[PDB]
Amino acid sequence: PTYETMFAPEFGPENPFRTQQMAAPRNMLSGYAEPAHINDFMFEQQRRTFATYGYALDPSLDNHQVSAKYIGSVEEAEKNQGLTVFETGQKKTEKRKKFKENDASNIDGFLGPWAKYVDEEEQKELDEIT
Amino acid sequence: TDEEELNDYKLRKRKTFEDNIRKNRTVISNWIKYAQWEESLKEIQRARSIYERALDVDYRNITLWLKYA
Amino acid sequence: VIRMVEMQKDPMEPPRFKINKKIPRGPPSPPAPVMHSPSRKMTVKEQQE
Amino acid sequence: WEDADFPILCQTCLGENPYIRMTKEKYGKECKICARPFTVFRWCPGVRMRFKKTEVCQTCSKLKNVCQTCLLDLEYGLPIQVRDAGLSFKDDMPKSDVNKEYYTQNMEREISNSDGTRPVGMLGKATSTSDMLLKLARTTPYYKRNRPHICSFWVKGECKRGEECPYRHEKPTDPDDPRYYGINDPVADKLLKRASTMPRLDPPEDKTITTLYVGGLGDTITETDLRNHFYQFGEIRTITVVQRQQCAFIQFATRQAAEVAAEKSFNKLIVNGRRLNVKWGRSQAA
RNA sequence: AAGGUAUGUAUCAAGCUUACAAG
RNA sequence: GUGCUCGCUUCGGCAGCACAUAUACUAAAAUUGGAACGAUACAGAGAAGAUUAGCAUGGCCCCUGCGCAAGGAUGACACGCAAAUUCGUGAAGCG
Ligand SMILES: [Mg+2]
Ligand SMILES: [Mg+2]
Ligand SMILES: [Zn+2]
Ligand SMILES: [Zn+2]
Ligand SMILES: [Zn+2]
Repeated sequence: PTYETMFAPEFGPENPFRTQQMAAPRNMLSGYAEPAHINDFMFEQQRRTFATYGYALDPSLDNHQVSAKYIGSVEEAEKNQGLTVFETGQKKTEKRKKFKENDASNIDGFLGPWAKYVDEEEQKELDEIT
Repeated sequence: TDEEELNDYKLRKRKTFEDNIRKNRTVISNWIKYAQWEESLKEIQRARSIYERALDVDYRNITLWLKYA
Repeated sequence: VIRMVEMQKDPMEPPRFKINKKIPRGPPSPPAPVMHSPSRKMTVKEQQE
Repeated sequence: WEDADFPILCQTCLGENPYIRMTKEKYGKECKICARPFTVFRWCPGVRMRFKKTEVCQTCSKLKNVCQTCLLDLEYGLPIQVRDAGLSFKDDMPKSDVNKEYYTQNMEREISNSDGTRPVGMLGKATSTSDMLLKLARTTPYYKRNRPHICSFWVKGECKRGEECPYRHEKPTDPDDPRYYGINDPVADKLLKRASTMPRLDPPEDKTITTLYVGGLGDTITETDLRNHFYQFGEIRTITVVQRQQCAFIQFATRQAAEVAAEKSFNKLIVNGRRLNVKWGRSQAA
């Protein structure tokens, strides 16, 4: 196999008779679906990074042929300067103090991890809808 | 209720002919009489369907082809 | 990229779906041409035989 | 009766995460049209969102080029009859239980086993598109599709879960405006929305505006392009290509054909890849 | 245990079924 | 949250380590289509006289049964199409 064979472009006016979606490559009726063998842990880490903080690195192979950015909402990534969820962060801010009873001696007073937190007109419309 | 009796007539003859073809799928008198019955309705896109699935059961008879044509 | 796992099936479940359906048999393979020898007709007398 | 490998799934149903984890059964639920046992898939789109499993089989999605769970067009993100009226052909499918129903689904599956790539009959008329549907193809979709549906016991004010009620609260739905072809309730309002856009007012005279200030020629429109786009309309009385402003001046004899040009070009005549510039001419000897 | 007290239609709820797609 | 390490200077403040993303989310439903049985009223009962044993065949009809038994009124449902013989019309070809 040679690079010049597969990298050779296609002659033509690109056939703009079709729509954008039907001219686009596929194997499955919705996009070219193909297997993969990513590391489990870094998949889960950057997944949880996006799921919490709304940014992650982008997965690709041949989008621009160079892709090294972040995605989602961009500016909050550099607000935290690219930290993760498994890191003891630079500050301990907006924490929320629970009250603990971990003796197992008092009864109806022991709340271990089950501790409920220290924090603890529409019905006219609801009756007229029902 | 003229629409009711008209669609009753049509639905009873269609139900009769569909049960007749569903009993015997080999004698082709049923398909040609049912298909020309809908041809008597004079505006159809279903008697084409009756012949075009009437040759799935037996394409080797000349009568069905020349009558559909 | 997505992660696709397969959900566990508990081995205390009956069959779930009513496998009882019958539709008539569909359109078969569309017919190959037939190509006999030239078909003869006998007489009006041996056909009478 | 049916296995699968990966679902159809328009983009608004996947959610905002490129990294989603999704689970599959082997014969899951049934299709909600044809009762066929597909392979139900489930995932989490977003962190404030319900799971949105999988609603119809792969066959009943390949019939009408429809996504897998929200039942919208895979090319646009539009309902079904919007597409079929906007392509003026319905691609019929029966209504009853057997009467031609599972018969035609079985047989159209049997003649779809080869490709698995494109819809069965829509492929020929999904090319001649992008004129009447592209004006309403809402990109950057709203994710209110994925939000979890409204709980009871906030409706009755009883919900002991407090904050951790996962579903929603304080969204009382309204019982005035909420299948597969017709008829669907918000679609009538959306076709009234497309039939009743915001044009320029039609001025009180008798069709004197046969001239029009169409411009933004740049280097895209040429003289023979616009006068052969108007020659199918009909005959000119005077053309010019005034290139100081990159504009073109055409009229019609007895206005009517150029009338539909006024209907074709309210920032709408898209040839040569440009949103053309249109405002109203004189027709006033000025 | 079946082999006998027929079955076949037309209106009227619980049993069972999903708690979904949705401007 | 936790526990451990003075690890960095106050037991307190901090730093590091170990631990790493459950849920057909509901107690609901504005809910949903509602078929079976029972009631109601009809229809009523194979084989050219009458009473009748049955066993089959066909499939878009099922029930009971562990059924490649068996029974469900022979489980039900199964009907007038004559054809070739006379004659009319029309076509193709020939003399
Ligand atoms: Mg019998
Ligand atoms: Mg028997
Ligand atoms: Zn389906
Ligand atoms: Zn969707
Ligand atoms: Zn609630």
